[PDB]
Parts: sequence; structure tokens; C-alpha cells
Amino acid sequence: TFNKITPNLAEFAFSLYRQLAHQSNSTNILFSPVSIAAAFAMLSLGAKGDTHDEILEGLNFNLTEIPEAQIHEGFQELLRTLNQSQLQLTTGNGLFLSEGLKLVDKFLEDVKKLYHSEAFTVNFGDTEEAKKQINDYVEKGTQGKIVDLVKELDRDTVFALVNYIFFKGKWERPFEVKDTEEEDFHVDQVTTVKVPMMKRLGMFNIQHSKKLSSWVLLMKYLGNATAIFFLPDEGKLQHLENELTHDIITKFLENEDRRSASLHLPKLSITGTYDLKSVLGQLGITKVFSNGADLSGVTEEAPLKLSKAVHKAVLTIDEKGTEAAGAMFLEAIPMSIPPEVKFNKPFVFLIIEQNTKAPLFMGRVVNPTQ
Repeated sequence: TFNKITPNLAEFAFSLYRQLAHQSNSTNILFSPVSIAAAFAMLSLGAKGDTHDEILEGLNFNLTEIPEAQIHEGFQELLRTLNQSQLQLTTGNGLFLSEGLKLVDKFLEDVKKLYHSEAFTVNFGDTEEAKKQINDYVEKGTQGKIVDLVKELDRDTVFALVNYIFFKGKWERPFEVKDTEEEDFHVDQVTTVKVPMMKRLGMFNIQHSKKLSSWVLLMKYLGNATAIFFLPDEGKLQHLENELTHDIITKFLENEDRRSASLHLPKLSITGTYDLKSVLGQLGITKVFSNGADLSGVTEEAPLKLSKAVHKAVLTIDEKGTEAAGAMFLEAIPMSIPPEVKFNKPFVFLIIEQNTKAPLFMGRVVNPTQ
């Protein structure tokens, strides 16, 4: 029912998330476990030795157990599913290599075949123009959604990696725009701010979890994906974050039971931008960014390290995700008081690709206006 690497990606998702959440309980979090992991597993094709092994271990692959071919086969199938589609996910990874380097052909080939990805040569002698060309690539690829991604380069940069994802999904069962109104969002136990709040009375895949002390909502998107939202009980955000597991999430995803509920969900447009050298360094991925990097799969003659690595994720949630008329359907709603479930205080979510079950996004909203 799942890709061989899905459990690893879930662990990586939680490792990275918990790292961000450990530092700050006031920040929104948004990133793609999948896009980041695929960017580094792609990179590992050009790496050898400890350089190579740290990357894959830092992505939660135990190399004593999982053969490398299974890793790359895993990613190749997952990325194929994302490029095939009503989902209209946009994800891209660009490698930007000094045009003075003699590049190994097999690497350029592998980056194409396995990772459906792009390698470019640039003149890092002109720092500003290199930055422009990198940022124009990302801008072009996001049809303008992501601008000025890279703000600066080290003067000694010879290799940069930029990884982006943008998604605005379309609910299978959408909200009515007429019902969206400004509501309070409880940023803390004594403070609110106003946000646009969508609402619907409907038959939802929704339940309360005593294990997680949270409400758990699953909503399907058109195309191959599902959003799962977790609404912690009062004072239980940290508990929620600590108790998530792959096996718990999998059991939610397996449940198809629906019950009536009055759902309030904010209309969101949120982003996360991360320096991957910093964030993956804390996960143990260090050598590839250091002078001792073994990237002889990329270039044989010359020293090479990854100078710059950036991720940016953008997610939009709204009523429909499209101007198009939806498929018409009727839900039978019982004559009984539905629970009111309001995503009007900090919550956690994941977005899951349905064929593979892989975690396309993981995030937290603590303030929709940050």
C-alpha cells in the first residue's frame, strides 16, 4: 500500500519538525519532507564515503538495513507520481555548479533519470549575476510565486542547491465562499487576532484522539493527496507534537468513517524558508558542506563542497482552489447536533500523497497572519 521509503520520510519529517519546534513555540512551520529528502538523496549520487553516508543517514535511512538502490528507486517512483495530474503541485530542485568545473557525465545523467531534475552551470565569479540567475530559475519555475529566494552567496561559492515547493489544492468537497467570515484566532490563551475563517456543515472524516489529546481531521484533495489536521486540546500542543508517529498517522489514513460536524478552517497562505546547511547540519548532515566533502561523483579533479542550500515551501488553503464549477454531490446530514470543530488556535498538519503515502508537507500554524 506504500512506497518502501515512506516510513523513512515520515521519520525525517518528524526529525526536522521537532528540531524547528524545539527552538520556538511561536513560529509557523512549513516544509516538504519529500522535496528536501529527494534533493539530498539526489545529491548523494555525486558523493562518496562518509560524505555520502551522513546524507542518507541524516534523512533517516539506516544503511545497514535498506539497500541504496531501494532508496533511489523509491524516490524515482514518488517523484514520477508528482509530475505525472489534478494536484498541480509545483516542486523543483536546481543544482548550480561553477562553470569552471569538469562535471562527471553520469551524475548529470542520474540527476535527470532518477530525480527528474535540473543541473546548471553558472559563473560564480559574478556573485550578483549568479544570484539573479538562481532566483530567476525559481521565480520562473513558480510562475512568479517565489521571488528573491536567495539573498546572498558566500564569495567562495562554487555549488548551490535551491529546492522549492508550491501547492494550492482543490478540495474534493469544497467550502462555499459565501460562508467565509472573519473570526478570532487564539494565538495564546488570552489573545486573539482576526482571520478569514471558512466553514461548512458536512460529513467529515473527523474524530477525537485521546492518545494525541487532539481532534483529527482528514480532507481529500482532487488529485492524489490528503490533508490531515491535528487540533490539540487546551495546553496539549507540545504533547501532540511529541506523540505523533507513523503508525498513528497510518491508522487515521486507513479510517474512512465520516460523521457530521460544523467545521471552521482558516483560509491560509503560508510559507517556510530554511537554510538547509543550518537545519540539516543539526540533523548530522555536515561533511557535504565542509571543505572535506567527497563530491568526486560530481567532479573528479577539483575540490568541491556544497556552499549554499535553501528550501522554500508555500501552501495556500482556500475554499475551492479553483474558479471551475465542482462535481455536484449531496451529503446526507443527520438531524442531530454536530460537534463544532474550530481550527482557531495553533494546529499541526501534514499533507500526504495518496499512492505512496509519503509526506509532501508538514507544518504548524500558530498565527495565520505571521
